[PDB]
Amino acid sequence: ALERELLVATQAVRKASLLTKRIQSEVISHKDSTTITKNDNSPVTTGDYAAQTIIINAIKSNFPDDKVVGEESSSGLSDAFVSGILNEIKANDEVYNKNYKKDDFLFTNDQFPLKSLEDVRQIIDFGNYEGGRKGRFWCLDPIDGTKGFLRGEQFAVCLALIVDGVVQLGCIGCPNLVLSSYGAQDLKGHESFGYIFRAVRGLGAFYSPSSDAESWTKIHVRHLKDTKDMITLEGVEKGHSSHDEQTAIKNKLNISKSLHLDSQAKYCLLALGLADVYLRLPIKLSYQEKIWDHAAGNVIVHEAGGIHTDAMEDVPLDFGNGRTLATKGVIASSGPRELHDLVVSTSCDVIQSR
Ligand SMILES: Nc1ncnc2c1ncn2[C@@H]1O[C@H](COP(=O)(O)O)[C@@H](OP(=O)(O)O)[C@H]1O
Ligand SMILES: [Ca+2]
Ligand SMILES: [Mg+2]
Repeated sequence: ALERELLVATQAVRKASLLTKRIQSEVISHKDSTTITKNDNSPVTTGDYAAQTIIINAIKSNFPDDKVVGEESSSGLSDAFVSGILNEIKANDEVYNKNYKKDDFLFTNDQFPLKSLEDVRQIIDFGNYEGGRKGRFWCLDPIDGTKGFLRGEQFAVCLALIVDGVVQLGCIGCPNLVLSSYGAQDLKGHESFGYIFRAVRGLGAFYSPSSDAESWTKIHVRHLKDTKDMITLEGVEKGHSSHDEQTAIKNKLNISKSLHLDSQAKYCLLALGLADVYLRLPIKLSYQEKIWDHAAGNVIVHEAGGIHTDAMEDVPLDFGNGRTLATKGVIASSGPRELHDLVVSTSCDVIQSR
């Protein structure tokens, strides 16, 4: 099961990973024309939109009826802005097809040719599904960690398939990820556009350099015995999680090592066995996490042998509630259960002591 879906997800993420790697420096340099502010003041760039367009167009060319929950919308974009999205797509195609073309795989077809400004708008807006409890849908964050992208640091291209509220398939491109930065080994070909991580429920978790994406290496969480030796994974942006409460947890558990980076690349490092505990405590309890921020990681961490819950109740995440998660915060770990429950119960106690 899901063999065709896995191929499509992988190639879609692969092409978008090249585009976003290549753009990163020009967006930052031209970040007066390439960057828009959304209704919540968060940034969105030509890259986010271009990645969403490539990925949804590939999904639709292969699965015409499929539903997609994608973060971005084309509403209000000018023709000038949309022509820039199209240009970046076609510029990337010219590099990608010389070098990385996959035989017998289509990114576009007769019904979804991706030729005009109007095609771009239509494809972006196929991401307007609201999710829910029954049936099959794709879940897409075209650039997870846009603030990291803009900082020239880490970001991820994230695609998942949800069926009956459960994540069945996940694929995360980490285009700027260099494992030696974390003291670990890099694989042949990693330098051009990073790594892809993927998993299908029941079938294990794997990775490959993005430029390869043909030879897959199986991954698994590690198992350290004492928390004193462990490493946390946390975000960089102080407004996205409660860093001081995370520090309280670390101190209580005698953890003295942490890696800060943007995006679901954090789940990939956990699944690879390079750290032990992902912490994302909520600053404001009114916030509802978006499914696209966690869905691909959920199945990858599970298939790598880890555990994924909220930050307070210690319950599984429920991906059948619409666009958002109803629980508060997120914690993932290598397990075992006893370790995971120690962490989440500490998190609960810290939050309740406010
Ligand atoms: N107040 C908040 N609490 C939790 N997450 C937030 C937040 N405000 C924005 N975010 C989200 O944080 C997601 C993952 O964060 P991080 O990279 O820090 O781990 C982001 O990727 P986007 O670039 O898609 O927004 C973003 O949706
Ligand atoms: Ca995003
Ligand atoms: Mg995000």
